[PDB]
Amino acid sequence: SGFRKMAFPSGKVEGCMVQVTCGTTTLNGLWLDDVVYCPRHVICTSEDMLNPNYEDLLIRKSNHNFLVQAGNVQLRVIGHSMQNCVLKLKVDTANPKTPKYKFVRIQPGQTFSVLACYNGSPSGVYQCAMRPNFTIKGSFLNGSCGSVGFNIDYDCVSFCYMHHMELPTGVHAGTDLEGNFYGPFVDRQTTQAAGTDTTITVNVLAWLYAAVINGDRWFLNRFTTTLNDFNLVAMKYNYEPLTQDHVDILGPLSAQTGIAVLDMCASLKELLQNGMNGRTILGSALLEDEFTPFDVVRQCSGVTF
Amino acid sequence: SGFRKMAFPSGKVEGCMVQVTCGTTTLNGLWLDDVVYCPRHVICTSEDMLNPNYEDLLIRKSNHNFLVQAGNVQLRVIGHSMQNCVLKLKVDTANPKTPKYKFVRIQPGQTFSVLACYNGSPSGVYQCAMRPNFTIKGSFLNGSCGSVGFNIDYDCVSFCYMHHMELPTGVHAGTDLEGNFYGPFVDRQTTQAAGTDTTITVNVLAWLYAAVINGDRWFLNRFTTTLNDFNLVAMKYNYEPLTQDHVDILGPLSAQTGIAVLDMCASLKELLQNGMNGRTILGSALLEDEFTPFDVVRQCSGVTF
Ligand SMILES: *[C@@](O)(c1nc2ccccc2s1)[C@H](C[C@@H]1CCNC1=O)NC(=O)[C@H](CC(C)C)NC(=O)c1cc2c(OC)cccc2[nH]1
Ligand SMILES: *[C@@](O)(c1nc2ccccc2s1)[C@H](C[C@@H]1CCNC1=O)NC(=O)[C@H](CC(C)C)NC(=O)c1cc2c(OC)cccc2[nH]1
Repeated sequence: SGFRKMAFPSGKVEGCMVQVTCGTTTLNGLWLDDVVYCPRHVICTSEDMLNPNYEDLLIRKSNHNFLVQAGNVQLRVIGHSMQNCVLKLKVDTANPKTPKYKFVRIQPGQTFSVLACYNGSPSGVYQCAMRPNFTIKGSFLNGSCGSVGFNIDYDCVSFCYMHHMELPTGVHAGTDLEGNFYGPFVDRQTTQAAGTDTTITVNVLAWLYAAVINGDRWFLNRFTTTLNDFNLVAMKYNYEPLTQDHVDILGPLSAQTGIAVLDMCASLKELLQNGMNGRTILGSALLEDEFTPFDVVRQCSGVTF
Repeated sequence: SGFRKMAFPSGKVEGCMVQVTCGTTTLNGLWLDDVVYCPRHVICTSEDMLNPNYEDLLIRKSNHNFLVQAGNVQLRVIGHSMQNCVLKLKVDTANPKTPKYKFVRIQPGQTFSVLACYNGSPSGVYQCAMRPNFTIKGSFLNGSCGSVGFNIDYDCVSFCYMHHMELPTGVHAGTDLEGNFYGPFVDRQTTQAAGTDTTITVNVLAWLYAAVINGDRWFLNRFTTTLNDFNLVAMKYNYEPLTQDHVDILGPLSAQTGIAVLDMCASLKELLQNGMNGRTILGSALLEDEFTPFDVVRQCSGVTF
């Protein structure tokens, strides 16, 4: 027992990280098979950054302008192209450590692990959720671009995220591995605003189930509610509306624990209206929304890779 | 910017995890060079577990009774011995993935990463602190024994923890890699109580520095205090006494931010006496004590491995 914010083991992704240098800009890339993926603004200089013409910068580049290093070793670049906000560099050597992988685009509310890297080297790993406003609450400094987010299913790495920018509020934005941004952001050196964020209701409920499983059960109350009545309260506290699909995906946890989903919703309503009165749940004084239902089951049942 | 509970990249440790089976008991082991380390109570069955005579059980075992598997491959056991609560199995093949490593015994308040494993396979990675009462607040189920905790410094893995048991209150206890428990616990199937725990004051202060660096500054007050006056308050709120060494190690953060250590202490005092009034710091509604000063600097400055 116990309940922690747990990341996936990072080893399979660690062996894919490289450094990509153009002019004096260095960022991280992802070496899979004979292709290296990285943010396209590696091709930017300090004068190009406010409103770059990436088509114009790229046509002028040559293969030999891109310095790709995998640890101590230079890779030879034999072709290049741009896909949305990502550059693809073809190199003459397939990565021998390439895992089984796929590229996925995740939905808001879904979770993934980030391997923060600098200069093609790992710094650390942590779990994130895609916020409803399409940001992530990450930890990234200068040089972190091209760090990736991922899930693992047995032996298959699903890459979902590549890091591009920090917004004013100190939250983070990036792309999928086809180079399309999550949210309405663009890769230019300019100020952009994340929308108002909301709390991921279905994850909060999943985590209340985790709490019950772990013996934290003080917040279970004597009430039930309806989806509609709960939603009146969710709108008030900036929670995502609960949908039928959400009720549905909480079904397994509900059956495991014998606590009906709408009874847990009633317990959540009371927590929102009454606060926590200085108490804690799973060691937190806030209601946690960065565990999905899948995450709770995985952790509470000990799934491995 | 941003500040997250960050684990070390787990790749170098993932390559060392194996499965060790005796009779019907399977737990995890750590394969370094030509030795496999695992909890000694792999040699227990259900009759032996309440008060095992490990000397008698081990003298009666032979090399061939221990089944060691790395992936789908059996390793051949060519010797065995016991050191405190750890069994050491000599095998005929040195682990080709052995990283640079050492064994360290850490002090209360220090942090490390856990790679939770089942059946010799990794499940997930998370950061823990050694609590003042020598427990850890982990996430471990049946089968997790022999999972290890570690720090990384450049290319060197310092192993500090091997998992052995869960205590009544849902916290966790284990040994260093020489098989000596942290705390007064023993490896027998019996109820044992952790002492009352206390908050790791120097870590709370480090995290308040992290907050200031990341722009969270509302709690900075207009007061200073002394070590002795602060300690009067720490005793009251079950905080570890702050010592001169603690003040000392906060020096770099203090110089970076221009906020004197005792001024930060005075800010902490006010937070303890007044509470947070429903506000948050680095997205937490509690004062977080599982980041060391070292951790804050590493994360805020982008150190890599
Ligand atoms: C990433 O590491 C990159 N750095 C560079 C440097 C030169 C060329 C290309 C790149 S990509 C970097 C990651 C950031 C830094 C701090 N935390 C992070 O997560 N990303 C950027 O610096 C990014 C580059 C753009 C070309 C996309 N810009 C921003 O994150 C950014 C720019 C602004 C801004 O511009 C006027 C105003 C406010 C906020 C802001 N963030
Ligand atoms: C670990 O995976 C092991 N399992 C076995 C099974 C058979 C033989 C040896 C071992 S080691 C296991 C990890 C636990 C399970 C749940 N969460 C964990 O972290 N450790 C144990 O099960 C451990 C074995 C002892 C021989 C050291 N025992 C306990 O954790 C334990 C025993 C008691 C108890 O006994 C009467 C009362 C209360 C609490 C308790 N915990």
